[PDB]
Amino acid sequence: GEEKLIASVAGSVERVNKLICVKALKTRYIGEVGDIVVGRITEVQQKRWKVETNSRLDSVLLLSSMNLPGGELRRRSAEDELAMRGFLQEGDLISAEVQAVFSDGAVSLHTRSLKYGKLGQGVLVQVSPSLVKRQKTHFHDLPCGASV
Amino acid sequence: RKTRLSKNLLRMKFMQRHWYLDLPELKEKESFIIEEQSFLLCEDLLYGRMSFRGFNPEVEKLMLQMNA
Amino acid sequence: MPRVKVQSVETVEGCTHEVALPAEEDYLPLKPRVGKAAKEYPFILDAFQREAIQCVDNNQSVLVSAHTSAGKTVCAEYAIALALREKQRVIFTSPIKALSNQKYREMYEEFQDVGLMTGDVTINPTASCLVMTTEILRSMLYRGSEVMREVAWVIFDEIHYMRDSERGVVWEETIILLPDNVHYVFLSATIPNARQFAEWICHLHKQPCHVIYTDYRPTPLQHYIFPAGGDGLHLVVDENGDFREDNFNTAMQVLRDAGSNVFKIVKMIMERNFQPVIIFSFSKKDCEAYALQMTKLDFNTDEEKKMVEEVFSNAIDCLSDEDKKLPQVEHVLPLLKRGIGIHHGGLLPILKETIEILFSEGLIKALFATETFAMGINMPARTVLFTNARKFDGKDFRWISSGEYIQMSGRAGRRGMDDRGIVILMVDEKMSPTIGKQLLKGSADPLNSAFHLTYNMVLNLLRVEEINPEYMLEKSFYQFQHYRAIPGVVEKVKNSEDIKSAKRELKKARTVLQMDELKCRKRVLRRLGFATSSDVIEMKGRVACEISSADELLLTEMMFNGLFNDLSAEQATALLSCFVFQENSSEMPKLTEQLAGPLRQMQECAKRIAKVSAEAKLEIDEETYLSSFKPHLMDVVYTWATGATFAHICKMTDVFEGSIIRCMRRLEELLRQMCQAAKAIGNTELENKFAEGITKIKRDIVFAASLYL
RNA sequence: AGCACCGUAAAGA
Repeated sequence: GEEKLIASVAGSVERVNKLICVKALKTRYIGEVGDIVVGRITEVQQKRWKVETNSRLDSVLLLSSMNLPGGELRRRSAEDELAMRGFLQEGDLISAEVQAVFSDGAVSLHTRSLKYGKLGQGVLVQVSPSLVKRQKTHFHDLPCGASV
Repeated sequence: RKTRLSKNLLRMKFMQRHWYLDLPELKEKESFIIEEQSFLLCEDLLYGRMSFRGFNPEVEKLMLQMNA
Repeated sequence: MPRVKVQSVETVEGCTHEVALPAEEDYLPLKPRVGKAAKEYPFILDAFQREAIQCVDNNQSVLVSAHTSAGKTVCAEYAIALALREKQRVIFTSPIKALSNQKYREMYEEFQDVGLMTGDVTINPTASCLVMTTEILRSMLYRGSEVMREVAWVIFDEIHYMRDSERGVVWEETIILLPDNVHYVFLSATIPNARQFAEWICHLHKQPCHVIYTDYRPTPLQHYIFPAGGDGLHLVVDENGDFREDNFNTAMQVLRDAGSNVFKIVKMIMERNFQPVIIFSFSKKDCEAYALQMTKLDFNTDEEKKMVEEVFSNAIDCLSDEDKKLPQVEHVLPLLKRGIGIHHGGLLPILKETIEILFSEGLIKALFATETFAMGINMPARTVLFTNARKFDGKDFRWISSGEYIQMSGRAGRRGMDDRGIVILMVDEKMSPTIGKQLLKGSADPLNSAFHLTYNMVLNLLRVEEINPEYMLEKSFYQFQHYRAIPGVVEKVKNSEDIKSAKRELKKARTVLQMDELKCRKRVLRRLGFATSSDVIEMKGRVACEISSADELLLTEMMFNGLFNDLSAEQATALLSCFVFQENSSEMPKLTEQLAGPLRQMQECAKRIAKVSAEAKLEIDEETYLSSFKPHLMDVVYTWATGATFAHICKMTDVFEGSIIRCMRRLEELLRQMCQAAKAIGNTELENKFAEGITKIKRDIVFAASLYL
């Protein structure tokens, strides 16, 4: 404003070599490009699945992305379009990683391998996304007798 | 020897550049009045887009063209 | 160490077939087809090809090492049709772009279901068959696009092109990234280490693989020598492979006695009816000057001349009225009238495709071409002549390598027409039987890998959680190729059963190489903000990963130090030309302050990067790294972006045109990438700026269409 | 092989 850099959000300022950014203390998950993610499904559209993350829009899992039973990879047809429901029910959970971020803000996510996909029974918690250190190997298997 | 081109070459793009019925009641008959909803057949009209002394001479040649 | 079990199969003379499989899976051989064939062929397939097809039918990956011109492309079409029969998708990796365009034209003529991807265009990407380069596939494997989960068949052409240094990383990395549930084909030339390659593919996919090898050939060759002024060709080896150095000794005697020539040789060739002929000269000025010398002769009728004019016009009508009025165009068209042609990486690609087509027809007999035809075309001839053995590659003015000699000799021999092919080699130096023998008859050079780690790789791998570089290094070829050299000191220790080497090479039998460079790369990335402690990415990393066409560390530093935020549209194009361009020129240009100043800030950032690299001891030099960025085309690009005429541009510099075209295409690619980077960080003025630069570049000819398309 | 650099002898005006 008027040749003046004015903050917009409450938090600490961070000055990389010449870039001035802010690191708020509470936000909703903005989409990165390799971040893993866990998601609860909300809708099943003719072409894809619509998933709910703590994001400012409705994340998207295209039918082309979801891995197939075993390694039976040929291509996607209408039969897959109809199994689109009987396998990934509305309300289920998926442990995926982001594929890309669109200009409208949404996040298209996929499933690189079989370590990802749909989840068993387990349990879940919803916390703020600014309370998990950005590091590697979010998939832990603890000696206590469980995994997270 | 050879005199003519080949086909694989000659395919490229830069190179190429019921039934019927007789109703005696209504066989040789024709409509005598027809419903129209156009003010053109009704009445003659000039070409919409025009111009006066300079603006878009393209429209001036269009005027010369369509208005005769 | 990698346990692996290799085996041979009992077949007939004509080829050799051998499998490589996991060290704990017994062998039950292939089985015949079931039902109709995917693609019936007009002729009968050799044992070679039918074995390849029998392998491809049972859904097993394969390697095929046989001289070109042996119908090596048949397995590809069979696999493609098989995949399009089972609803699968298939992919066809051809590194070159023009070769890819040719393969696309062919596959489209045939199957009607294909799609091309390449740095310049994109066609029918919703196609069961995807023809494209390999780096595209690398980016896909990284970003897990919607293809890897659909395609079941990959097919590689020119894996032997992996033996290079600057791109031998791509094929390896791509392979390491593919999933175990894939199948694919390798289409190589003669290589003796095929067994290692197969064992590698197996231990890497825990999958069985096949190997086909054969020296078979449909059109045997006859090699002759010409010494300077000898006026007589001396045989060395005959069709049957019988090498008779008696004539070779006589030729060497003629050499010793010797102490407007290639013209004489071509006159000989034509009086002999040996047309058409290919000419391999390892330069550009030589080809052009030989053409100038030989303009006098004419090897065509007048109707053929009229027809060449017709096709030439139908081709170059896609241009303007001025690019037509171009000195190369004019100063070449008569040479084409007369039946002699020239091709080197210094031309406009339009004329290049024109000449390649004309040669495929036969409207030109003698073609001066250095190494292009050697690799990425199927346009054989009746005879070939090597203007000289010497050449330049990398740094050394080395002799000719048997590998390249053979890659070119494979050209001669037109199936059906030519009962045989005539190779000839010009010589002007004492060359004893050892060098001449190991050159002519000597066997091919093995397939060694390069696998030099890179920034882009490390960063794009830091993005991911399941894959880490150390994995890559432990899965590469540079490592699997260092387990047959291990037995040496290991065998010495087994004898010793000295002990220092025992301890060391026992703790270094199944270990990793090239690690120090990795740790040093990491250190740099930390010092510069491209990562952090705990080995996790940082914003700079997610800005650099979008870049692959240049040095990205320095680009991101230029961003985050505020250079492009004060310049104009074109000046950025120029500062990027400073990176894409990598050739030297005679006269360094004189540049104005407005356009030079920024380059000084660029060099300062470069010097900073160089110091930070030296701190971690990357064995790097500063002057070279800094001077690896040639600004010799900044003014060229500026005037081009001002909306000028290519003729007003080819003059400012004593450089060929094709190099400028490559520069500008890479520049436009880099501009797309930089637009995406600015889109990532959050700025908008800068990305609009770069997009405007792009809109300024593409005018007439630098981005014309491929006549093959 | 080439292009450039340096010196060397010779001829004419």
